Amino acid sequence: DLASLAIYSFWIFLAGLIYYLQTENMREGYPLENEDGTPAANQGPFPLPKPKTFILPHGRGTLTVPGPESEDRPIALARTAVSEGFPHAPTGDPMKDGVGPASWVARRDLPELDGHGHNKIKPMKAAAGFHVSAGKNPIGLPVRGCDLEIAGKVVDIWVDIPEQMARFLEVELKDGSTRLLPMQMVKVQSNRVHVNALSSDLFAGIPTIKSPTEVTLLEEDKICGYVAGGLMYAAPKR
Amino acid sequence: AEYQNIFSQVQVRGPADLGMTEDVNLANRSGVGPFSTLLGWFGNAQLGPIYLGSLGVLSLFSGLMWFFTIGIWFWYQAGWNPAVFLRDLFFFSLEPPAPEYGLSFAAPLKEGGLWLIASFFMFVAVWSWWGRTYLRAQALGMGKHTAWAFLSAIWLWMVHGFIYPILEGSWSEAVPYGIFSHLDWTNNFSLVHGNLHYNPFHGLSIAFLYGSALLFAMHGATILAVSRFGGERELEQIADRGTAAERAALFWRWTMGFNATMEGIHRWAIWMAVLVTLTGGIGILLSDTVVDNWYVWGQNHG
Amino acid sequence: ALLSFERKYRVPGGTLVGGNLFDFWVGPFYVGFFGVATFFFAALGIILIAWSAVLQGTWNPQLISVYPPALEYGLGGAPLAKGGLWQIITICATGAFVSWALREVEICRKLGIGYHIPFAFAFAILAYLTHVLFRPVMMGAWGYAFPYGIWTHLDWVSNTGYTYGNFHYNPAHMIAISFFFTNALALALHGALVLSAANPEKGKEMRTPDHEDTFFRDLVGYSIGTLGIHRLGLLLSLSAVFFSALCMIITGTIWFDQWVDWWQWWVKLPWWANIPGGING
Ligand code: BCL
Ligand code: BCL
Ligand code: BCL
Ligand code: BCL
Ligand SMILES: CC[C@H]1c2cc3[nH]c4c(c3C)C(=O)[C@H](C(=O)OC)c4c3nc(cc4[nH]c(cc(n2)[C@@H]1C)c(C(C)=O)c4C)[C@@H](C)[C@@H]3CCC(=O)OC/C=C(\C)CCC[C@H](C)CCC[C@H](C)CCCC(C)C
Ligand SMILES: CC[C@H]1c2cc3[nH]c4c(c3C)C(=O)[C@H](C(=O)OC)c4c3nc(cc4[nH]c(cc(n2)[C@@H]1C)c(C(C)=O)c4C)[C@@H](C)[C@@H]3CCC(=O)OC/C=C(\C)CCC[C@H](C)CCC[C@H](C)CCCC(C)C
Ligand SMILES: [Fe+3]
Ligand SMILES: [Mn+2]
Repeated sequence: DLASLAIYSFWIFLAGLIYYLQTENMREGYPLENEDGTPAANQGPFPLPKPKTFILPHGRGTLTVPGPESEDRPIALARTAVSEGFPHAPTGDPMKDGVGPASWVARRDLPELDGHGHNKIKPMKAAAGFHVSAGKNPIGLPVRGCDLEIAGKVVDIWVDIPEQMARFLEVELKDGSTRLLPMQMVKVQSNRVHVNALSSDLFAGIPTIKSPTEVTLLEEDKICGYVAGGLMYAAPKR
Repeated sequence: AEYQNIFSQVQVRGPADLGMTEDVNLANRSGVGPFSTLLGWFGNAQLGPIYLGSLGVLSLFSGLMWFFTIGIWFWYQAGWNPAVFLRDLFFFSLEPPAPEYGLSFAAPLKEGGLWLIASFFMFVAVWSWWGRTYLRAQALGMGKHTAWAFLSAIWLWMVHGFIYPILEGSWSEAVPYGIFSHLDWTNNFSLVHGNLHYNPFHGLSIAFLYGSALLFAMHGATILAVSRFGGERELEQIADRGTAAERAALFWRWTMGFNATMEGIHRWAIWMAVLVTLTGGIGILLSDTVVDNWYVWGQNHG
Repeated sequence: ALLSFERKYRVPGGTLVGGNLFDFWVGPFYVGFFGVATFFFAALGIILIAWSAVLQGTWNPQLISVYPPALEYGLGGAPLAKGGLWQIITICATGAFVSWALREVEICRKLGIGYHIPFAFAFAILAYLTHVLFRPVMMGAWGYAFPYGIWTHLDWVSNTGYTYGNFHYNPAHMIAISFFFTNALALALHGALVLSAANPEKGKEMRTPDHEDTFFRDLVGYSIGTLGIHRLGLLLSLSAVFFSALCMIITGTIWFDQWVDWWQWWVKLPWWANIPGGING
């Protein structure tokens, strides 16, 4: 009958959607690599879709995926075992090295733009008409690490001009230089900012920015990432 | 304990971003509204502006008439008595016209003819409205995705109160504007065609509705644990993957045997849901006209 | 066996228990102690699901099913066949959602991200528990829970609801329904947007998180903005489910009568309670 028909035919329609879906989700990461980075034997049942092209904005070019996969950097990791699927020891210092939780990616050394073409992320003191409009303002407030020691203080907040939102806290260290911290990784309080992730002494390690009035995508990752990694490598002091 | 970026900890404001512009006609743009310090703990604090084209008016205009026509009659039943109105607010109901009238436009005001009026407006206000979301998307040279997804509903809506009703010969088969009444209308329709737990396009719709609450529950929990990596910016991760999407990835693939992408996950979703009202529009569309009892057909499959 | 960028991550650690012992992979599947556990429980489960299909005398799945201990047993032990299994099969089902939650945790620790996920998940756990552990113990009888079966649990729902007539009236169950509706309207959009920003009309440059915003605003005069939406979602759902679990823990324990009745309290309000006309006068 018309109802049996329709219920099968949908199944078919449903299978095919699954396909389309599954594939579409491989334009990155694929193809799989063996534990030495050489292509993999079994690529599964699903094929690499035919490449599609993103016309980036503000003449910054084009993106085409699937694309030629490149880590574009050194991985201080080595096997801890003979057969596959094991951990991969960090030859040295995972923080500095950029591995594991701290890992950071090679994203363009350019900053995110808004839709007008001017820097998306700016630092307050240069953000025209941008003020704290509610909540406990952290400016001037002292930064305390996970070991409970002071490490610098807050001198400015960087904000997502368009989404009028707060993503960072320029921190002035003991040696007059500043480090950016990830809002989402701080815990502003009444009398202090508290960073669980890092201890006083690593605050320095936080990578730096070349420009003091902008931050490149690539730059954000390195920071946050480093920051993150703190959660597990900074634990013997927290 | 840590920051769950569920609510921000500090708010910040700057002037009003009157929004991009492209082909959009800024003349029909409205003036900006005020900033709430409320929504601000959750999302933006900026209210407005709003684009009210000719369509924006139409749709909204019929929108009220519709909503109003229902008011008048609720006022009629309450005998123009306020307290009543407030008491029986839920039991009131503008029912469709009677089975005898079938699909005719003669029905006397008090019996269907006022229900027709009201529908007439609702159509117009729903279609004109859809339409707007087209143009707006066009004025933004953007993907008619939205305009399409919405259609998916209009679907179920269209069957629920026009298609299905035209296929069973009478206006008395449609739903009535009422708070408890329609509730029941559903229940009855369940019993009037075997049990709906059986109608499979319904077993299915369940799946997706449910499914959308499974998926969305994920995507959000996720995006949120990887914001500390500027992940909320799904757009710019797409174009230049970050550790955000990488990490978003490997968690799921080290969890459930696979993974999506930043563009991709957005297509799952979109469907996962567009399908609730799709499978549906079918399910209902079939019961009665093509299948008078669903239990039965659960035995024969025809 | 790995994604193009998978290696720089697979470091050691993240274990809540057992140290490195079970710290390793298998296929793109993480493992850990809890990986194992959910294996132990899962299997043990799938097995007692096979014994009741023989004790039931059939291998058709739609037919297979295992039932709770009948009212007569109460809140104690029951012969395998009549509830007994249903009881251990629940135990397993439980230990495996839980395990499955913890493993997720270890993952959030090796990958060093948020606990938003397993946290979230803990809710559907709850929802489950209510069903097979909470409501029953208060109503004093395992039997009240549902039957693990492909259609039998459906009938478990069909009758349980109607025990209180139309269930639409249980108000907590109206709430729950709203969210399960908006939520979905949400995802509906997020997905239409993101994708209508990301795959512009042919011939143009990707759009911007700025364009997204302008849309809505010009559409419904407001934007919740990209972080919020993704927050909204988490809530729309967890709630939608918070409430369900609620309207069930109340049905049979504190309200057991006709649901549709409940609603008299409102119409039976002193002031208007008497007045003639309308639908209740
Ligand atoms: C919520 C209130 C009721 C209930 C009401 C309904 C109603 C009403 C309907 C269903 C339907 C379904 N329910 Mg139910 N269901 C309940 C509790 C459960 C539990 C549980 C562990 O408590 C489970 C596993 C299920 C499972 C299911 C699916 C088999 C089916 C829905 C597909 C779907 O959308 O999935 C959402 C999730 C996914 C798609 C993810 C993929 C996972 C799949 C679905 C897992 C299947 C597991 C299989 C049943 C168990 C295998 C275990 C063996 C040991 C290997 N329900 C409670 C008691 N359920 C629908 C149906 O009958 O469809 C034909 C339907 O209409
Ligand atoms: C007791 C009755 C029956 C039953 C009878 C039915 C019936 C009958 C129907 C459903 C339908 C549905 N049922 Mg059921 N259902 C039962 C039990 C269940 C159970 C369960 C766990 O027991 C579940 C999960 C479901 C789930 C579902 C959904 C999958 C599906 C509705 C999707 C939706 O969101 O539509 C809602 C979405 C919309 C209405 C979108 C369109 C939006 C419109 C156009 C907007 C209008 C706006 C207005 C003009 C503006 C208002 C605001 C202004 C500011 C004024 N049912 C029981 C057993 N169910 C529906 C379906 O299609 O099934 C196949 C349906 O007809
Ligand atoms: C598909 C299955 C059934 C069905 C099954 C159910 C079930 C089951 C439930 C509801 C519930 C609701 N249904 Mg229904 N519903 C159907 C068809 C409709 C139609 C229509 C024109 O066909 C409309 C307007 C509605 C409207 C509504 C809401 C009043 C209420 C849900 C709130 C919500 O989640 O909002 C989400 C809303 C948005 C995202 C949009 C924003 C709009 C705001 C909230 C204003 C809404 C105003 C309301 C529509 C006014 C009604 C009075 C008018 C005079 C008519 N339903 C079909 C026939 N409906 C729930 C309830 O308990 O309600 C009390 C509920 O449990
Ligand atoms: C006549 C019947 C009544 C009615 C009676 C009931 C009753 C009775 C109940 C509901 C419940 C629900 N009803 Mg109802 N309901 C009716 C009509 C409706 C309508 C409608 C449009 O008419 C709708 C939308 C709904 C909607 C809903 C949902 C909100 C809710 C179930 C979701 C949930 O939280 O599950 C909870 C989710 C879970 C338990 C799943 C958690 C996941 C588990 C742990 C994992 C399983 C894994 C699997 C086994 C393995 C996968 C691995 C494989 C390898 C793939 N009902 C009618 C009027 N409804 C239920 C509720 O509130 O429940 C709390 C409930 O008990
Ligand atoms: C899978 C399908 C999901 C879905 C999708 C969906 N819904 C959608 C869309 C999509 C993709 C839209 O694009 C459209 C939308 O605009 O969304 C924001 C919409 C929409 N989904 C809606 C509802 C809705 N969707 C639902 C569900 C779903 N929608 C599914 C979950 C449900 C439920 C509960 O299941 C509901 C109630 C509408 C709000 C909206 C479409 C609006 C519409 O059709 O409007 C007609 C016009 C009116 C009703 C106008 C009048 C409104 C008021 C009565 C005005 C009176 C007061 C005002 C203050 C007066 C001001 C006067 C001035 C003179 C000052
Ligand atoms: C807001 C609540 C919503 C929600 C959220 C949610 N679900 C989640 C998560 C979250 C946040 C996860 O993190 C987790 C996940 O990792 O998903 C990819 C998950 C998940 N949600 C799942 C299912 C699921 N969620 C559902 C619903 C929902 N999930 C809600 C809509 C439903 C429905 C619609 O009822 C189902 C079926 C799983 C696929 C997955 C978690 C994976 C998991 O738990 O794996 C271990 C599995 C086993 C050990 C299975 C065997 C168990 C026993 C040994 C035997 C079987 C016994 C059982 C009683 C049989 C029932 C038979 C029925 C026919 C009666
Ligand atoms: Fe998203
Ligand atoms: Mn009929």
